[PDB]
Amino acid sequence: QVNIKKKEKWGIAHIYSSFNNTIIHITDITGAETISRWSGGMVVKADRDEPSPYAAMLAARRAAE
RNA sequence: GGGGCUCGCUGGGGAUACUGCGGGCCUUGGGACCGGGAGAGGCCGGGGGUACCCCCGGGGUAGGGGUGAAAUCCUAUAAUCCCG
Repeated sequence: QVNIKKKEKWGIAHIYSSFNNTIIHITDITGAETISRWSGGMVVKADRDEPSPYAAMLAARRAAE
């Protein structure tokens, strides 16, 4: 780590929004580094719940840690 | 005895509105010109950006695709995704 002056980091979060699935994907402000990728069909077992809001909160909570 | 008759013909005289023809004359129609003017009219040359796809490098893992459910099919020499 080369000295940080601000002591705050920022991560732009791309949100790709389908009626077949939801994808949440937060990267660094450049976009050149992928911390974490989590979708709505690892959370669940079935295709119907692949989208919805409830996958699209839980997917966006695992990343967030 | 009187009339009409397909009734498609002819000769002579007469009228001159209309029509024909001939001549003359005029701008209401038409055409024509000049100047201002809008438009996804046509053609030609020039040039920019969107998004989709594709290909290459990096980053990043367990999926994705698809449906009412599914399967065939995409992806593990790495897909989707994100960055260049």
